[PDB]
Amino acid sequence: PHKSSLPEGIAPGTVLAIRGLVPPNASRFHVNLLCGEEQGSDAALHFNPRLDTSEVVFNSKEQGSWGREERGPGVPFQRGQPFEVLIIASDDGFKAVVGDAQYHHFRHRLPLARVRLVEVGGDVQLDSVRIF
Amino acid sequence: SNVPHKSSLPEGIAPGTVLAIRGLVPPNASRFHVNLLCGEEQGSDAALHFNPRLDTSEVVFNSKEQGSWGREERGPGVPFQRGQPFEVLIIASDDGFKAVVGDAQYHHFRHRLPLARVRLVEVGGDVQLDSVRIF
Ligand SMILES: OC[C@H]1O[C@@H](O[C@H]2[C@H](O)[C@@H](O)[C@H](O)O[C@@H]2CO)[C@H](O)[C@@H](O)[C@H]1O
Repeated sequence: PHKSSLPEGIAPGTVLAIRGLVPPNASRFHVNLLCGEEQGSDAALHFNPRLDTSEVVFNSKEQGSWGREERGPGVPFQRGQPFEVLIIASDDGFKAVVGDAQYHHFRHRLPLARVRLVEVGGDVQLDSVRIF
Repeated sequence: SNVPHKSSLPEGIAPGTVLAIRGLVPPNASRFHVNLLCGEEQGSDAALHFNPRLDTSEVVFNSKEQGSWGREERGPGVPFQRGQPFEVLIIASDDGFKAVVGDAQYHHFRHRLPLARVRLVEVGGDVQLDSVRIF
């Protein structure tokens, strides 16, 4: 599980840039923006491409319980295919950009000022992870 | 070559706006520019003038208000090469514009004009543009 600590937090204008490739037999992977380094920390954002169910799920997690799921359209990911993702923070929410096209806008549910860690988990091959 | 290139933003940009510019610096390039301007008319103020100079091996940053340029800032060396493709992000925050070149933070240009005045992106000079996208 690829971890990037952000002890000074993030603000509008933060860009998480991820490049990689969906393994040919992958089921699902996810990117979490978490509010602490401890296990079970709240998730300001959970971005969950799902190759098995042909879904992309966005959610938040508070005191261990998942919120209301949001879904983007279809699935701009393919097993065996490379991808490019941007998750961009603004004052209003997180903009998920896939393949050089705006994909979904997830409005803030928890305070952005609480985020302290980026975590990329699941079945994915990471070529590059950067926070600008 | 897709230059001169213009992207109108009549409603403006805000913190979290990302300008993504990909292209090739062609073999005999001297310099190119990315401008964030405050209107469509000629001589509009420049909130940001980003000026990679291949011929003098520097990158200049500046602003322009009422026809007058500010004091130039310079990044650390030229992260562009003649004959080489590039990817630039110009990222707006509450504090300024972050310039990212090829997967690394290159320079932070503090706002001199209010971000809320920007209404147009122009790209031109000695570059062969692949794409300009605003997220
Ligand atoms: O919603 C984020 C959270 O989802 C869990 O799976 C969902 C899924 O959409 C479906 O099986 C159904 O709605 O139930 C679950 C929510 O109760 C994942 O297991 C978890 O890791 C997160 O991705």
